[PDB]
Amino acid sequence: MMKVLIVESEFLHQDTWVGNAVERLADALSQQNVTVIKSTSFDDGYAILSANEAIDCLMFSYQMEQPDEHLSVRQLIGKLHERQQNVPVFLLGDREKATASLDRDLLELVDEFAWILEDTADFIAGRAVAAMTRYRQQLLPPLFNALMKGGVGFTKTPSGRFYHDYYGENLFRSDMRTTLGSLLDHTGAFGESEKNAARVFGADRSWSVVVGTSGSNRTIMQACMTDNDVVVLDRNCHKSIEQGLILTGAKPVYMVPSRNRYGIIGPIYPQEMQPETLQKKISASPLTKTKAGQKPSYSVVTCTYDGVCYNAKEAQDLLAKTSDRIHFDEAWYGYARFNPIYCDHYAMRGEPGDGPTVFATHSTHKLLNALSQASYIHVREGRGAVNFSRFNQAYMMHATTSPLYAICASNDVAVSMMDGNSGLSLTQEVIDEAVDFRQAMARLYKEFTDEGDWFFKPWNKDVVTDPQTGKTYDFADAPAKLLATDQNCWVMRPGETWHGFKDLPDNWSMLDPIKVSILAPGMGDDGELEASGVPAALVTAWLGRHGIVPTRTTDFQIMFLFSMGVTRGKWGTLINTLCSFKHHYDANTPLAQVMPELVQDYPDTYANMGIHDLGDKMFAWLRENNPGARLNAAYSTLPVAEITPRDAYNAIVNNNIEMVAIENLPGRIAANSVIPYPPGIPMLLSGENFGDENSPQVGYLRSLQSWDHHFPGFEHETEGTEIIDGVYHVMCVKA
Amino acid sequence: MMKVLIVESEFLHQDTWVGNAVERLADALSQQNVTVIKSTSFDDGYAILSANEAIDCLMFSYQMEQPDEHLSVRQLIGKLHERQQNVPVFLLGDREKATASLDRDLLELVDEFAWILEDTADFIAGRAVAAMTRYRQQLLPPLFNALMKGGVGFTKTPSGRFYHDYYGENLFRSDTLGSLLDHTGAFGESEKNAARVFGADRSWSVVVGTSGSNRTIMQACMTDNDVVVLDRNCHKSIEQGLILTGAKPVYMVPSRNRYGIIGPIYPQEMQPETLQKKISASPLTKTKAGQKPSYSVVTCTYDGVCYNAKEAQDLLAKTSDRIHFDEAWYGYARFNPIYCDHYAMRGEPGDGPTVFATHSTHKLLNALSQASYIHVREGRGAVNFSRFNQAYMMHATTSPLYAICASNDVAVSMMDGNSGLSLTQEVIDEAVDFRQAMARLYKEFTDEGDWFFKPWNKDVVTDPQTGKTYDFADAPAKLLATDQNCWVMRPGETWHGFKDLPDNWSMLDPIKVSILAPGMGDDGELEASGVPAALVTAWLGRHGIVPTRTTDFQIMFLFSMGVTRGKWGTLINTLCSFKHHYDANTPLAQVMPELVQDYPDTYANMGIHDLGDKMFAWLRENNPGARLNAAYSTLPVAEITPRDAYNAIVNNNIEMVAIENLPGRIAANSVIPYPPGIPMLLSGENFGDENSPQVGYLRSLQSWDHHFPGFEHETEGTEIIDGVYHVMCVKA
Amino acid sequence: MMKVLIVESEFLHQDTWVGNAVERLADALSQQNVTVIKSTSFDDGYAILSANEAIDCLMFSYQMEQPDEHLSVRQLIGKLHERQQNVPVFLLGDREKATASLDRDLLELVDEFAWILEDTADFIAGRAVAAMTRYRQQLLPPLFNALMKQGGVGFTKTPSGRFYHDYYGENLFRS
Repeated sequence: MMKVLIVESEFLHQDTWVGNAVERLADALSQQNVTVIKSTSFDDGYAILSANEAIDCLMFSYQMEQPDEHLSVRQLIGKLHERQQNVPVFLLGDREKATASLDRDLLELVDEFAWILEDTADFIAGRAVAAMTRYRQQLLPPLFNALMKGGVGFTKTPSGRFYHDYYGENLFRSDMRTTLGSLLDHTGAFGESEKNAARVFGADRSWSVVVGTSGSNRTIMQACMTDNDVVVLDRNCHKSIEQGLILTGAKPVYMVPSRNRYGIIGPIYPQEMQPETLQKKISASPLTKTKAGQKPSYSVVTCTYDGVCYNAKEAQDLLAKTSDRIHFDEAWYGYARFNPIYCDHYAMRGEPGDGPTVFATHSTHKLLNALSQASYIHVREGRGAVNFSRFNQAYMMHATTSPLYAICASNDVAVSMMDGNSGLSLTQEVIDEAVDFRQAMARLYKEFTDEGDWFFKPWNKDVVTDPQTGKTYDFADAPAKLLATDQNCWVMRPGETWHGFKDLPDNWSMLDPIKVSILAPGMGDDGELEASGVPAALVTAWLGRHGIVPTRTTDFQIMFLFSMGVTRGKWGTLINTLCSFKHHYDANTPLAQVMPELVQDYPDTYANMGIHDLGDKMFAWLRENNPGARLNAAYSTLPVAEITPRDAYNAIVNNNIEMVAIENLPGRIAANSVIPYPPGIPMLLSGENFGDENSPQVGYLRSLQSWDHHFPGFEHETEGTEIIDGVYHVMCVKA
Repeated sequence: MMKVLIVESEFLHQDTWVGNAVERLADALSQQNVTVIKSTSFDDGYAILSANEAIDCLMFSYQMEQPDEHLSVRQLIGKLHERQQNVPVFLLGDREKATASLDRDLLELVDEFAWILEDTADFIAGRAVAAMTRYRQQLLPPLFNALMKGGVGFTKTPSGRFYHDYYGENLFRSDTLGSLLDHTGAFGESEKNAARVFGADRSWSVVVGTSGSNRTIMQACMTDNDVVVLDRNCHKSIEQGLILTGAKPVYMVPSRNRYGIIGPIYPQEMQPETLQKKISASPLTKTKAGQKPSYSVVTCTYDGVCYNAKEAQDLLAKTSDRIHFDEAWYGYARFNPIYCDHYAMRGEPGDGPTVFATHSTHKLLNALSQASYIHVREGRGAVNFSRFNQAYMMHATTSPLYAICASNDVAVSMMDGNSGLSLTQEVIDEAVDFRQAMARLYKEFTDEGDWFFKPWNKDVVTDPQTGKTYDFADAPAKLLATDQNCWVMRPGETWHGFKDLPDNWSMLDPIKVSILAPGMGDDGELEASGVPAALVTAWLGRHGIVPTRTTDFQIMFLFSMGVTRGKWGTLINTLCSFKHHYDANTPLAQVMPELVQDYPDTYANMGIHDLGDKMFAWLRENNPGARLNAAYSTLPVAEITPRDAYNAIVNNNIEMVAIENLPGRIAANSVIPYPPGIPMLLSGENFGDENSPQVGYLRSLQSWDHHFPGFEHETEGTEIIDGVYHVMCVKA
Repeated sequence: MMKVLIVESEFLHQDTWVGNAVERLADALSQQNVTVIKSTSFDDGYAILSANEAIDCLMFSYQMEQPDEHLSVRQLIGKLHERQQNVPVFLLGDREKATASLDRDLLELVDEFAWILEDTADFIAGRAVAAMTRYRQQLLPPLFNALMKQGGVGFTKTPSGRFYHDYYGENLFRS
């Protein structure tokens, strides 16, 4: 049903006959089954649109004398088109004045003229209904629009009827080609949607995927390499990127990213991407030795989970020297293109036209807000390009013959949301909120700090600079519009303490504002632990009881993910919970009260204790066992790659497999990848060797286990590891 | 909100004070926010339950004197528990009579006693509400139940809000409970439960369809060093596994019949000695001869041919320790006794060879698209959890959509217990009514010297109880919908048309209703005149009916659990209206306007009959049915592995070769023409000689396309360039 | 059933569009089966809380310019927490001004921020319902809370017993 917002100007209430004429009109619209929303000020109308009140037509009266009004009109209409881009705007005006004002500027604002003191109400109403109808027909994107033109089996059982009524009949009514087209064939509206997605996301062609970025990654890899090829891999890679290695059987070489003192993974340095460096890696590795000097057929780089953004323009030019195919796993980073703060720090920059072949991979569900399993493969065709016929064989490989339309439709509307003005407005809203939160957290931190007290501080720049004025601000004191706009407020520059990446070159990295990492006290700037501190594991647990589960957690880092799904002002809850923690920490309130579920489980360990007592005991273990250094030891230098991930997986199929305990891991080959959290990237991949008797990888695992035993209920998650009889085991190859 | 059906017995209306007491009760329930459905006869109550009125409690009055009533009660309660299995049944009765009758039989029927002329209405109401609450807690299956205890981002744009409101907030709202990939918590409980229901040792819930399921199984069962035994009639996804694994295939060739319908792989083809011969003969496997194959796959056919899976398994067990049945179109089989012994997961699990069963839950169990199950019976050469989950994760997604997994969970619940039998029986019953109705019409027309469509099924059946013999049309419906032998393909029988098919091997699925247009003689040669199915399929298409399968004379209609009762009448009504226009030869301008507008030169001043004759004439002349058999009777020579062939695509050793230059060339991708709709060539196989039957069959398919525009054959693995058939090939 | 007190600041009546936005919010809450109590002055809101009107959430608008208001806010919220100690307090405010004021003192008063001229009414309503739910779950003391999760029936069988039963109420026996 159709919806009209009428805004009566404040400047014409003086003239009561205008309001009467508007009422006659409002009446005429209601008579044609149109919902009318009356509004009595530009301020009120602005606020209604500032909420998300979806209208199909805006009407407004307009005196056209006061300049305060002229502006208020520009603001209102400007506001409408931020997210309601093509809503028809009717001017309810004076014929003489409007006529005289008529110029290009006015016609960009106003779509249609209705002279309200001089025309039949029913005629204007009719014109509006007509304009609202064209708006509606033009609104929806190709695929979802097509789908607007049977769940019966479920209704025959009670449990099935409950399910049916819960999820709704339309979800099933979206099942089946025939006029609409097929996904796998990429025809009809499915084809139109992809052609459209490519336009919006700045690609030559796009491939709609319904098996997630996992499926997308595997698909790209399938098209770009065989077992005869060498490939250059970001060590910080998705599980699915290893999966491709196993299916393809290609020969890998890894680029090792930097870390910092808080345990946060930083970027791969340019030195590591140099042709000469990669060629040395290739000749050194057992897997690639025999294929030295061969041109690698594929290259992959990951935005980091913690929000580190590469200068993709420079990164691409470095990798282009070595490989003709460069794949950026932009799973957490689909929005990048649609806000200028990320300028140059994503794959699909500007308009396509032609360089190397560049792939970009988005998980639409993650941060673009869409149905789970929704993903896109975006392609810029260049050197070593794979055409449709060839690539579609790789696509079909990892697809399903009957995909769920509801997911594909969610991909189509997600495109529409980033297209045009909506994209900028949505991305800006989330940045704005993340900034407000960061700033609020920084101000609290100074308040406590200044008073000789502790608190959590946000991980971001210490000091920023306004370019237009030259003026310098502490983060807390900065203007919000600066931080939410100026990219240089987030670029990681050399000599800066905050980011903590030793010898990071200039104009390479950048912090993503919406990936708000927060730091508990305990880690000194020098890299060694402070006198006392608050371990994050304890905070994460407290947050957990209050229905808040952070994305990442290191020893001192807690990362909160701001997305487009976040409502305005909700970050206040994060602060409120963080403050209530501090209060209980300072008070050392008994665990019986603050964490009852834990004491009930392990009474022997956490008996007659308080929340501060545990914090101190955890922080004590941290000093003694020194895990941060052990982490770096295990990741600084890669384990020796003895066989290919494929060969290692094939050992599983042939049953050359053995569950090896932690203490007998040295000298053994891992059958599956091993990924400890932290840092949450692979320590070992399939086919790599755990190493010496005094190995750092096995070492880091030992400390992780030691933590688990000392602090029950706070056990580390580790993929590739099965805990048997209270002991860490890993599936290994049989010697 | 809660819902009660009260059935006032017909035998107690005589006693008006009973009805008053029931009214007092109905009132008490309404006062506790309970929807009451009053019913005044066992017949009416039976009919309400015979519909699908979901109730949470049944109450009924009961005189307990007349035996006509005693039965009517058994029928009513029996009906309730068909699909509403655990609904609490309240007896609104007389204390003295009920007491005296009380035995085991009564207590199976009645769950709870309420003496209505002797008890406070509010107390009974309370007891009911309590019983309904306990019923509700027990109702839902593990995962979906757990999910009953945020789409906001979409609301910020108008196009997004429209999408959000259309699909509903709960779909997004579904994004302690456990993880799928870890197989923990309620996800784990659901799978353990699914295994129980479907008769497996363990089950794996899949969210990438049977394509993903098939690829997963194959990943766990073979490497490039292995030999594998493949049903030639296989899913595209089974070839995909071959390419990913790099294993060395050998194919089992199924039979066809005169109508072009794919029949079963004969036992002779599954014999160890036959398979060992195939292995030694093939270029891909020659070097691995005498090696024990690590995997074996057999497909229920699309057209409804069901294997005797017990016998088939025992034959394949001799050769391989892993046997995989692709039961994608066939998940229901287990839950109706008419399919007895003709599916993988027979009886209870306990231990033989390791057997896989693959279901597409969305296809015929009725569920969200992409829903699939891998069912496993662990035996010899079994793959344990740790090992298999690595193969599972290989073809999974890190964030799966809960709505799909939940649909898998409730789909299990629907086949579990009584509901499964009742649902499967409903669809069989409907399919039978349709088949019989179609057979009777055919006799009516035939007898009067006229033509019509006949159903593809047995000509004559036999009642075992009586010995008596019936023509299909004349048979009792109860017999056809129950007795398996009415569907078993036996030797010497004309109807099924599979030359030399052994006894007790195959069986026609009742719900896979194939229908036959006239034109094909029993002898295998074409008749004087006929009606080609392509023309009928088109007419059906215009009336919003798109058949699953279509050969030259076969049109197949798929009866499912989603089908409403009696809807087959529409199929007949449309088929009759076609016949009318065919006999009348009404102009194509009227009956098929879209076609004449598109290709006026070809279909000018023509009628529907005229086209039929022209199509049937082409059929006699070009003789495509024989050309089909030529191309499929003998397999093409396998020059390289599908993996090697796919790798040519990656390395760009690729060339789009036109139909005429195909001889001697290797196919880069599989080539699947419809009909028959199974692979003629797979990746890495050679099109063959200068006078090759495969390239031949393609030429005739192309010839048809050119002669009859708008009726073009669909062929996967083929690109039509400049009006010519091309296929992607390897570069010599 | 849940209960919200909304206090429209006296210092923002001058701006009529604020009151409209509050009305849109009040409407959204009512639609989610929440009893709304509107109040048009800090004095009135203070007086309602000064009585013993049991609410599950306090919302208020706030100009944040006059110091007379800053105090009136402190008094109101201070009053709430005298006996309604953990009731969640929503600030219906301006993003820019609130942000700039944000310190430890404010966060002791205000539990949650809702920017009313810039956010969907239904979202705020939802957040309130959520906050009111956690408040309710946290409210009652251990024993009495547990007790909220033959039954006085025997009494109903005699008239004198039914009278007694209805007088003292079913829950007394139910315990």
